[PDB]
Amino acid sequence: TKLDEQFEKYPKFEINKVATELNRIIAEYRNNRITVKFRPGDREASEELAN
Amino acid sequence: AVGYQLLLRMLSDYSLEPTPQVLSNAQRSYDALMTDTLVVPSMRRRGDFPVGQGNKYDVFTSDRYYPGDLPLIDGDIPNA
Repeated sequence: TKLDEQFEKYPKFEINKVATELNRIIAEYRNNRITVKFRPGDREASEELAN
Repeated sequence: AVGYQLLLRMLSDYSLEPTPQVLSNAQRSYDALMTDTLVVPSMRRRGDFPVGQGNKYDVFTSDRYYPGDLPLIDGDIPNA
């Protein structure tokens, strides 16, 4: 506001409380990473192919 | 209303004094005059008030908050 011929601004304090669960989920993923795995079939040579 | 106000304002010129009935009539006329011109202002929002998600605001515009802040008067004339 003008506030007696000035432009003092409103105080805007920030207390971030929504990042804790996001950090927990990210840590949960990074503790147990997953990747691609190839499964064999019912053949005489599928195991070596998968390996 | 105007006549009663003027009459009350110019009695001492002739060295006289009002009477209770004239005073009541003047008060009633003044109240009637003030009733017609009465306006009741309303309080607008601050300008740092969040607008709910139900208004479907956009990050494209500054509609995320109520307007009326008058910011960014920067330029020359330093020491500010």
